[PDB]
Amino acid sequence: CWPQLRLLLWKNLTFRRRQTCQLLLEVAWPLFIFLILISVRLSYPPYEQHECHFPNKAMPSAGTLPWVQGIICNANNPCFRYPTPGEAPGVVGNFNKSIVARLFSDARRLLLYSQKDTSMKDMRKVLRTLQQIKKSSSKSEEMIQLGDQEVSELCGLPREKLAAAERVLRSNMDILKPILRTLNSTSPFPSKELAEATKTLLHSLGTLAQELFSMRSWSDMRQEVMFLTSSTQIYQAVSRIVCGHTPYCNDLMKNLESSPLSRIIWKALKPLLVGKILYTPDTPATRQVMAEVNKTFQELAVFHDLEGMWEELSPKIWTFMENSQEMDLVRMLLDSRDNDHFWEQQLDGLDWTAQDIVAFLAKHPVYTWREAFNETNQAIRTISRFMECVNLNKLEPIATEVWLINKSMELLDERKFWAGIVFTGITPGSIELPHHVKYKIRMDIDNVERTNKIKDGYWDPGPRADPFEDMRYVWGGFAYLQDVVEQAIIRVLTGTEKKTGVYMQQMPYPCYVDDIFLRVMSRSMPLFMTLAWIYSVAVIIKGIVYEKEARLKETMRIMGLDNSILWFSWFISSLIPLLVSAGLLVVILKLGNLLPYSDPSVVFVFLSVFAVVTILQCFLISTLFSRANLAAACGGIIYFTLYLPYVLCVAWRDYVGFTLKIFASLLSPVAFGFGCEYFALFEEQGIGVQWDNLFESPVEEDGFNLTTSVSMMLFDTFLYGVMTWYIEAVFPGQYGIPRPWYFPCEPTHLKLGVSIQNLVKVYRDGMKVAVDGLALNFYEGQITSFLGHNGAGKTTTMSILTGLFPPTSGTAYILGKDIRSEMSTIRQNLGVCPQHNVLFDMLTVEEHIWFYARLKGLSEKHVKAEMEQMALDVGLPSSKLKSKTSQLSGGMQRKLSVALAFVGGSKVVILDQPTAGVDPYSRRGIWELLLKYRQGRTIILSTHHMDEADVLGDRIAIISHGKLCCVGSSLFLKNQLGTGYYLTLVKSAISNLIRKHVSEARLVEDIGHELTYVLPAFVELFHEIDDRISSYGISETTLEEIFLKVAEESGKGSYQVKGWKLTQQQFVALLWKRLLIARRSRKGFFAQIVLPAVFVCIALVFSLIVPPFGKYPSLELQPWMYNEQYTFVSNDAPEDTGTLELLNALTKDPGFGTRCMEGNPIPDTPCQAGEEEWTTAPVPQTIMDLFQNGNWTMQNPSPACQCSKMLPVCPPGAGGLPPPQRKQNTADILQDLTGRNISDYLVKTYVQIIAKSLKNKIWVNEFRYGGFSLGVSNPSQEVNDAIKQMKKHLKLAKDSSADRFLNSLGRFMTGLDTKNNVKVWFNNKGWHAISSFLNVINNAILRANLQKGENPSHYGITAFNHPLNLTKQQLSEVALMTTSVDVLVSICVIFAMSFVPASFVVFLIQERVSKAKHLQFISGVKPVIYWLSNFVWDMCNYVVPATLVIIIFICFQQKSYVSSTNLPVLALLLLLYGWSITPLMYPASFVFKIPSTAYVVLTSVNLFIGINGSVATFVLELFTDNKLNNINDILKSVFLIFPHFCLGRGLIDMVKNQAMADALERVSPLSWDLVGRNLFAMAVEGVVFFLITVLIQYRFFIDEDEDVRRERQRILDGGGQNDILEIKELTKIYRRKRKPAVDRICVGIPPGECFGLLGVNGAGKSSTFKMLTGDTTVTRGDAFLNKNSILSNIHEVHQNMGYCPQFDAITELLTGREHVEFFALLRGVPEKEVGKVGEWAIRKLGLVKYGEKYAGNYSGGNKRKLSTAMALIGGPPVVFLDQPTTGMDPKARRFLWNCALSVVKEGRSVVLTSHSMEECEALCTRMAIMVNGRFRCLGSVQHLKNRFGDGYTIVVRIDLKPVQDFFGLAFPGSVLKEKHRNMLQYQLPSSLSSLARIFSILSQSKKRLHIEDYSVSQTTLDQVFVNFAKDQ
Ligand SMILES: Nc1ncnc2c1ncn2[C@@H]1O[C@H](COP(=O)(O)OP(=O)(O)OP(=O)(O)O)[C@@H](O)[C@H]1O
Ligand SMILES: Nc1ncnc2c1ncn2[C@@H]1O[C@H](COP(=O)(O)OP(=O)(O)OP(=O)(O)O)[C@@H](O)[C@H]1O
Ligand SMILES: *[C@@H]1O[C@H](CO)[C@@H](O[C@@H]2O[C@H](CO)[C@@H](O)[C@H](O)[C@H]2NC(C)=O)[C@H](O)[C@H]1NC(C)=O
Ligand SMILES: *[C@@H]1O[C@H](CO)[C@@H](O)[C@H](O)[C@H]1NC(C)=O
Ligand SMILES: *[C@@H]1O[C@H](CO)[C@@H](O)[C@H](O)[C@H]1NC(C)=O
Ligand SMILES: [Mg+2]
Ligand SMILES: [Mg+2]
Repeated sequence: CWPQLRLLLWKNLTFRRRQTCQLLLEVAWPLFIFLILISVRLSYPPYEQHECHFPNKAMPSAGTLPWVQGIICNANNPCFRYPTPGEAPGVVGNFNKSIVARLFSDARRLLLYSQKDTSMKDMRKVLRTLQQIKKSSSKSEEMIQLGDQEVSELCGLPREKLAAAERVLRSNMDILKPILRTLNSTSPFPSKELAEATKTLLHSLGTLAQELFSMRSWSDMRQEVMFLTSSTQIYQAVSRIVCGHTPYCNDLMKNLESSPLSRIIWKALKPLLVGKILYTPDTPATRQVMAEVNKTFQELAVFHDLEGMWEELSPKIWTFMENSQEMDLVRMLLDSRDNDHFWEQQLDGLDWTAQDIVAFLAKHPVYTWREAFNETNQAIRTISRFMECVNLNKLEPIATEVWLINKSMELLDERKFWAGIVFTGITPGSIELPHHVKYKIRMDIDNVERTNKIKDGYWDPGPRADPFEDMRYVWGGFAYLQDVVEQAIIRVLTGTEKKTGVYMQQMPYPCYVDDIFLRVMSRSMPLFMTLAWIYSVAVIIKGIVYEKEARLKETMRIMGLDNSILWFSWFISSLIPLLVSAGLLVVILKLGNLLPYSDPSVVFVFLSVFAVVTILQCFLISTLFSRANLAAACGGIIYFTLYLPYVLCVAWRDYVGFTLKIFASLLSPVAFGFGCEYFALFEEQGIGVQWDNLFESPVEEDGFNLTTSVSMMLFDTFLYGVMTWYIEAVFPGQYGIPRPWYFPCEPTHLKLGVSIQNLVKVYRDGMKVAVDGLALNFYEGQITSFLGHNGAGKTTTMSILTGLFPPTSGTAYILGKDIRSEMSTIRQNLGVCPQHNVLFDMLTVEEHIWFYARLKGLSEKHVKAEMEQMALDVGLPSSKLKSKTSQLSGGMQRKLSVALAFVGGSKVVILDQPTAGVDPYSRRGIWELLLKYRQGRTIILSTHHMDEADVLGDRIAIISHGKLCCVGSSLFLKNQLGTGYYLTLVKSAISNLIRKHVSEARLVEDIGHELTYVLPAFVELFHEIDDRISSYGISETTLEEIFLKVAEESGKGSYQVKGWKLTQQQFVALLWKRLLIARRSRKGFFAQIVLPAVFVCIALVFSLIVPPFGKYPSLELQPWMYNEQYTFVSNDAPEDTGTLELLNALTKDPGFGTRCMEGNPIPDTPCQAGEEEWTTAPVPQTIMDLFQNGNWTMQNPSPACQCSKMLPVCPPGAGGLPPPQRKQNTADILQDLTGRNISDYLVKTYVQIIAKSLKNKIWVNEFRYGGFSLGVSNPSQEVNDAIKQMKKHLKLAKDSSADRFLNSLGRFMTGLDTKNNVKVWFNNKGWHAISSFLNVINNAILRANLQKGENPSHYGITAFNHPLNLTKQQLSEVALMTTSVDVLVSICVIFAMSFVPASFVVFLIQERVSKAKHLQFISGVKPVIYWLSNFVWDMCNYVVPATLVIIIFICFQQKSYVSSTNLPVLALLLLLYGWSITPLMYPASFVFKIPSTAYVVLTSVNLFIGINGSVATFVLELFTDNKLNNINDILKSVFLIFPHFCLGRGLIDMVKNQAMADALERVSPLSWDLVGRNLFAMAVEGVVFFLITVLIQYRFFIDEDEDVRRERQRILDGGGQNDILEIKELTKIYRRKRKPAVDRICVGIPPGECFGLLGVNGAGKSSTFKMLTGDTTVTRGDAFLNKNSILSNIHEVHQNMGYCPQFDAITELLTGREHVEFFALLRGVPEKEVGKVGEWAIRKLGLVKYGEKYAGNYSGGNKRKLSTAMALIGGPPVVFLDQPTTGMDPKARRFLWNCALSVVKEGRSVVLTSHSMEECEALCTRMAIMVNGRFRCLGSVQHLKNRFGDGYTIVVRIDLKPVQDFFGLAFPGSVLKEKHRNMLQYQLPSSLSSLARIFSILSQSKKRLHIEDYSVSQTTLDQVFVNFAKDQ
């Protein structure tokens, strides 16, 4: 078995060497997409994210002001890269740098000061004592005005001096009176107690001013609000303000919608000041809880009653600063001689001295108290208008739960609906509480995290720090409302007024690396791993079906090879390139940074196993079809439909078990997908497969792993091989036996080689009754001439004898072995040579013979000897051995096929038409070869040459219609049947003269100057014929007339339409032909048109079984959902103030939460009972590096580790100290973190635990989820007393403007300080961990707040998370899922609509390889009209499946495509895509010669380009934040050159528009930027491609013999004025040959003769015919046909030309009559006379029974009959017949001679080429023999027989030597030529005249010798042609 396998491998290697481009493309098909992937990966390296921490969010329980500050500041998770002080155990504030907190603290300080202030009383008593003791303290005009203007402290004396300078001293003495007062300067010096009173008042004023000027907050606030009121500086301004480093409010909300800030801030503030909450029936307990919640909310309502305060106290404070005597005396005390010194001493040298005070406070009419008052009034007005339409009344009582859902819907329709608290009360009664409050928080899913899943599925690095996607618990209002409700329940159950502060700190992440490309790989690996192998399966299936369809596989199996060796050879020849491609792919994945963590060896092994699976699936699929055109369309489609179950199981991901996964992967496109998924999951986790991750790949599952997938692929390969063998044995197709279903469950002295018994064959077309009964017996040492007419059952019988066609009845024993059972044993010793040349194209002749000789077991030297022997006996000139067989002619191919049937040891030879198109010269060599191998090879001759069958055939057999007619030797059928003397002489009176010399004379046939007479006396008759055209020859009942007698016993219109009428006629004829072709071919139509629609339907079905939505179960907010977790507790500042009690109540009998407390009110979670011990974990020998390196300060308490994998790696000791762990009876162990740095310890322990659990390959899950840190803050009664004293004083009242405002301010001030607080450290990886740990810490607070209870066990609160099931599922969830499924269905649509158009060229190839398209161009059909008809037909054949896909999309209700605005756009998009892709796939048949190969290539190229461009643009515009996508836009324009890219982009734009519309509900697709540009581009591309293919069809441009020399000179000097065909110096030089096949041909054919072009095989006749018709390009010379040149205008030459090519060019799906009618419609025959012309052309060449049968099922003679009939359509003046008699019975050639004679007599010409010399010697007028492209005779038949011959020729038949002795004795000179073992030939010329004399002497010596038959001819053409061929 090894030699045949190595021979087949050598053949495949030679085939791949001859076509290196195809092999390179097959290897690099995955390389293209993989290089694109690594290139787009190089632009996105793994981002090294630093180890950053997150700020702490403040809860409303810790204060509304810090709550708002935490909402605004850390709304984006800035990741400050360093541990913030909020994470420190001591300080928790982190907001002491903001000016708002400083302003509130200064307001509290001012309130306390006013509580302890007496300055008002001091100034009041000072005013009182000055009024009781002093009782007085409140030239004319020129002096009065001067005194009024100069009324100052010291200006009085200056004014007095200025007055006295111009007046008398009378105003001076009075000046002495005012000098003692000094403007109330020394007035306190007079009294005693008034001095002390003024001193105390001045001290109080100094302290008050010092406080007011050390506030220092309102100054910064004013500066910031004046600087803010554009660029990015406003962000920093508002950050410095709020942090550290009806239609009016609607308009404000609209301005905020423009987001001049972080959008997350607005997203979080939307449910705060717009949303509204609701609760259950009004239970008085629930009523009190809601009232406490309302109080907590209205704590922030200090700005509501602020306007009421500023609308009542503004006049009082305005008059207090304008005309109050107290402020006047303050101003007086502020300015004096020593008061300024006192103020400077009391100010301690601070800023804003007394001058600034008097400039700001004292102003009667640039900055004073007036501008400050206006500014604060404007600020109060702005604050009131901002807090005007805010709904602080968010509390609506509801009577039930269905009404709750209805009101929730109604409020969400108004876009104002916050969370809803649903209690579980049993009775609306005055009971306090059931001690176990179960409450649910129902809100919209857009603001609450999804509850269907509790984890992110597969583990991926990242702290989940997206403030909008995965942080919905902090901006949606869930955690805040949860904390508020918990605090309310705690206050109701206990009654304590103080509230423990609550903070939420997100756990930091240890400098992980985010790689979005890893996610892209995990999402698109099984998708991008499909097309690269779809191309491979298409190529492999196409090649296999083309090998087994062209009878190559069957011929090879007949030659001696079995099936298993061929299957192994195909497997190896498909695996080696696939192995190279897999190795290159592994190298690309390893070097391209795509799979850096996986071992390349494991990837290579996996890819090799997948390639084996792929090859066996290819074998299985190929064994299902028989035609390559159907397989080329079915293979990839089936391979892609079998992959859909993988996508189904991926979309399900639930309720699928191990056995279900096995059954889904039984087809095994799902095993490779699961393997790629596991590889991507291992890569995303930074592990890979280092030959040890096998057998364990569970994300969340039991057993399914990678080794399971490998074993399943092995089992699937075994099953595929078994099924392939079974199907190929049972259903092989049309070339099988086949095997049954229940498996394996008259020479009497010869060997009698082959014997048939009652052979019956029935074809399934019309039951095809052709072979009724055959009892033929073939012997060993005899050549049985299996003769028969066209369709008599010769080829069918010879195929039944082989393994080609199965017999319906009877049997056939070959060498004693049956064919129905022992077929392989017979084929092991069987040689065949069929009627059609079945041979490889890439292999040469010598390689062919070497292969077919080594296939039988001959040695290398023996094979070389056999090659040389065959090359010398067949007649090979030894120059075509190293040339490809595809370049050979018909004769050379036939000789090679005959030679390949005799090589090696084959005792049974079957030759069907061994001489078809072979010259009479090589026929002699074939005869010698058959005679040399006539010992025991059982040669079965089936030819149409009567001479060959009579010479070689020892026992001929003539049949008809399958029934046996006659069997026997030549003597038997010549003596039994009609015998006599047949006289044939070339040419009324002759009949009279032959009837007067002999008694019996009869005329039987007169066709082509033959005039054959039969004569059953003779010497005188021959003398009379001789002495009185010069061609006398008689014979004795040859085989021709015998066959004729056996067979006997068993027109161009009158209209000639032209112009538009002819154009329309040809168009309708082409459309009707295409319709007939599509009607009679339903399997191909279903596989190429309806199969993509079925594929789209199956894809939509698989995408329709997605899991249902709208189901959100109630998820409990408890941490007991993740099995293994690690909690930690931190006790900061243990001073027994408020922390130790909560710490004890947190780890006591009630436990961590409400899990097990007098029962388990949580489903399916039993808690452990007995565990209580504080045991420190065992620390290894690593305490020395920590003790000797002591003095570990709080900053960096453990040796930090660098971050260059995912997480850093460095030796143990990262945490530093193992804390004592203890199980708290809740299935989780807590660790005490007292006095430990929380952030660094947590980071280091996370790192070390991840490293330890990843080193063991355990699929690392989350380690910790939450922890608590209890601390204290660095009062209430004081500020309450301050508020009370402020209300009691200064005109106390009870209005709703001042008293309510003061009470609200006091409530706000007392709600900011916290005695103790708790920081909940939560990891955002858990989707519900923060809320659960909040509930846990609230339960702990409740347990610690109850006083003197019997037991704190039965106390507890539980929270449920039940999202709204109203209308939708989520935003991002659907935005990803629908996006993915739409991308999938768009890829499927691209696949389908790319599989369709590539078939349109297939038929075109079926017209271009053959001369069918050439014959259509010979008629009046122009290329433009033909291309237009093809375009219309393909447009219909494309809109049929387009309509099918549209109907499927309508029925599936895919709102993304068949919506009210996208359905017509989608239809137009599909129409334009087809209109643009059809003329793009049209210019592809001119380069390919195989229809299935071009089909596969075009389909693969289209799908690759389209899908790759679509997915590239998608991943570049969707998941890219860099500006590189901009370049992609330009690339779009470039990619606009591919229509598939335009279709994909249109689909993607429709999907994105629908997604944006749905997000808006949470634009027309005909715009320019949208699909409209794609439509315009498709239209332009269609027009341009149609023009391009039309231009392509127009080639972008629209010493010799005496007679030969005489004719050449006659043509040169003077042109013929009457000859139709005039050829001048015709020359043809093929490429890379340097030897012209035809050169220097100059002939003139008049319109009244018959021209014959004879020549040896390879002379240049077919090339000359192709140059005349226009198939090839003429190099030199010209050819005028009816005064029309070829290069000038070929249309006029074609309009008067009838071409009959050498090879049959007919449609396999059209009948003969339909062919004739079509070719008549093309040539201008009117429809009224089409039927008559068709009937005439049919009846003129027989075909009566075959007139209604398909031409593809015709016989060897019926095809030539149809070709000649089509050539005789239209009645052209010159009919070119190229081998029209090739394999036809004598009746067909007689009919053809009659047709040619009728054509010549009608006034036309016939350029005939044939290989039978009798034909051209009979009917042809002027003949020309060409050799190597040069003529030799160029004359008439009689002139040729006279100048190249003389005398007579004798053909005798018989034991051989006595005949030669007699011929040498009776004749002196007679050359013995063409000596055979059966016949002899002698020549007269060296003898005398009087042929009657030699006839008489041969008659007198016939009885003495053993001569069987004798014949005489007068210089026949056979010997002349043999001599001409032997010359050169
Ligand atoms: N694939 C087919 N489908 C239907 N009928 C067929 C098919 N192949 C052959 N036939 C029929 O079987 C009959 C047997 O014809 P056969 O093959 O003997 O012709 P032939 O002897 O090769 O002709 P020639 O002698 O001119 O070469 C024919 O009449 C033909 O119509
Ligand atoms: N496509 C081709 N490429 C290379 N050489 C070619 C090609 N076609 C024909 N030839 C050359 O032309 C020669 C045959 O010429 P042509 O086709 O005129 O003869 P033919 O009429 O087919 O012979 P026959 O009478 O045996 O059918 C061959 O020797 C071959 O080398
Ligand atoms: C719950 O609190 C809101 C304010 O947060 C209270 O609404 C106040 O009273 C009436 C409406 O009831 C309005 O005129 C006031 O302007 C509201 N604000 C203030 C600051 O008074 C509401 O009354 C409270 N609910 C109950 C039952 O008292
Ligand atoms: C605010 O916190 C800081 C800590 O950064 C502290 O130094 C400062 O004293 C605090 N201010 C107070 C307590 O008023
Ligand atoms: C949502 O769930 C409630 C359960 O009380 C049900 O009454 C309602 O019909 C559901 N909504 C939809 C749209 O099914
Ligand atoms: Mg045949
Ligand atoms: Mg030829």
